[PDB]
Amino acid sequence: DRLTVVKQYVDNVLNKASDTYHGDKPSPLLADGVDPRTGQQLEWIFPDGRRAVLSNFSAQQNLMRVMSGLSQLSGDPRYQKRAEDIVRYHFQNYQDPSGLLYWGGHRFVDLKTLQPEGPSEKERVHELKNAYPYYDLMFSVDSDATARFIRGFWNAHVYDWRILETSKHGEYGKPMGALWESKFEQQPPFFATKGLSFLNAGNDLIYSASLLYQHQQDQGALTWAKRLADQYVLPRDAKTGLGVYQFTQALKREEPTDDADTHSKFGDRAQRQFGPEFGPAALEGNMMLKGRTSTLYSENALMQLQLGKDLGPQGQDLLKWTVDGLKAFAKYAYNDQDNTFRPMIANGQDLSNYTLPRDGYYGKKGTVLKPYKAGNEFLISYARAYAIDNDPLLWKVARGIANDQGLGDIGTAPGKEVKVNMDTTNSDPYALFALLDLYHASQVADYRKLAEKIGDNIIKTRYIDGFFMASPDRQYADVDAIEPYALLALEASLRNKPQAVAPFLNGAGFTEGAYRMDDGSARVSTRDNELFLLNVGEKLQP
Ligand SMILES: O=C(O)[C@H]1O[C@H](O[C@@H]2[C@H](O)[C@@H](O)[C@@H](O[C@@H]3[C@H](O)[C@@H](O)[C@@H](O[C@@H]4[C@H](O)[C@@H](O)[C@@H](O[C@@H]5[C@H](O)[C@@H](O)[C@H](O)O[C@@H]5C(=O)O)O[C@@H]4C(=O)O)O[C@@H]3C(=O)O)O[C@@H]2C(=O)O)[C@H](O)[C@@H](O)[C@H]1O
Repeated sequence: DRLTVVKQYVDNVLNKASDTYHGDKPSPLLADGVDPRTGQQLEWIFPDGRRAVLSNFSAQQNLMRVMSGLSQLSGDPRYQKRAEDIVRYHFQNYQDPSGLLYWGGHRFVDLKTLQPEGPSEKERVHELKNAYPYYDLMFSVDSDATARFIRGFWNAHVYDWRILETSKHGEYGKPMGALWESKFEQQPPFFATKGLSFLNAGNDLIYSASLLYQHQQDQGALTWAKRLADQYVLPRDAKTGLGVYQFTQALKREEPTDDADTHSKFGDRAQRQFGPEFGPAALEGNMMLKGRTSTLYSENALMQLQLGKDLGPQGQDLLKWTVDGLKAFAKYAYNDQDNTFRPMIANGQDLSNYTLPRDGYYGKKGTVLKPYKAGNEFLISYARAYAIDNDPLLWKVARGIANDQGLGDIGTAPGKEVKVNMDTTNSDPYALFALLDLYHASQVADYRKLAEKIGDNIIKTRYIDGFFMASPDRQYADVDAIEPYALLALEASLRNKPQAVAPFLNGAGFTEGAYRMDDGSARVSTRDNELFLLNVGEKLQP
């Protein structure tokens, strides 16, 4: 029984991931990772060998949504209460005077000492990339502290409000500037700036300001949310409609001397590595490569489709921008013969099977850029876009992904010649989410019946030792796993209470810094993502 499984799972998290380091006076905070076999919590190793237990609240915002949803569907308020208590504790102890939290890519809390940590000593800064925190919960606990965070986030990460120069990181302890009252002057596409306007952090700026508007009716927040979203639309290629991952280019401060030194101070990294053969259109924002296209055509799309709907009449432009881009990506990059996307430049250039002729930001010389399989995160974004605009081009991508993923044939159109694979072994929570989206818009029973099968596969093959794991051999389970989130969304659908579970935007957290190896050496740019990929007996490789 799915709801019973999720309740048992969250009970297990609150037992095994809890603060066991302060006797009978524990904090409410949780460890990000737990070995489900032993209960060992995942640790970060600092240069002197001190071990901290990783508690990064930005990497727990799927769990927070799971706990809220579990309380809604079960009627047991203890999970909502604990999620609220964790939020309250972070505002009480881990929010600096500027409003920023000790979370994100380069800050976390040590569950043993309850001190904020900074694992990247050259980077003791605030960083959110495709995080999408559960601000709805935070506002219900403390609306002023949540608003202070969102304003402080923009205050630290907007380097120049006149031109909307943004940055993926921000400093703590900054005084508040003019914020939404700042004067703005729109600049031409790909103006040169120091700050890096990557859309993974831009996603979090747009989303947070939109939630501040939703909760506090802050019209300045909404104006700048829409303006920042527009910054990623204005530079899109005039002919293809593709792009963009960023809307500025790196300000060239020094002449480069080595291809393999990719510091942004030497200028746009794509223009260095691709400029000689491809010309001026080779800019970082225009590189439609694996990963970048997930941030653009999945994470940004999920958030903007939901925001566009929420805004009603004044969200129509946002919906058009978002769907137009997904159409362009399908038209140029999708290969329906083998369910791949072509690596591309946004001017329409195909980079399939291109061999890199020099070292650079996008790979060593000799690297071959290959078409890459379209994963289930794109099944979600194409399903949701089709619900808004019933375009057969969008359906073709959804149908190709589902077929490639072993789900069968979702039909030539919703409900037309459906032949789904009810014996599928697929256990991907992303596929479950996408099938619920196809079902919600079409009301075709077979899509939810297939979603039930995926849910049963998730329980059968990923519910292991009381936790959810991507493989039975993984060393650590992630308490932010989205398997239980998909299961709750399925239960909410079956119970005719879809609003019981927060909309899935595919956010996640990460932690990055130097990590100490057993020989005492420093492994720079280590990520907790890497720790969660280890199997039993495996260690991080240099
Ligand atoms: O595998 C993937 O594709 C990867 O894609 C995303 O991540 C990419 C990239 O892979 C990440 O490494 C990261 O890169 C950022 C910059 O592009 C990179 O050059 C590096 O930048 C550092 C500093 O972070 C940056 O602030 C600049 O710093 C200046 C100076 O060098 C520094 O010493 C000084 O203190 O501050 C200066 C300044 O403020 O300008 O430039 C530095 C440099 O070396 O150039 O690191 C950046 C970073 O950590 O954000 O993010 C990329 C991204 O697209 O976000 C994806 O997020 C990954 O998950 C993965 O998929």
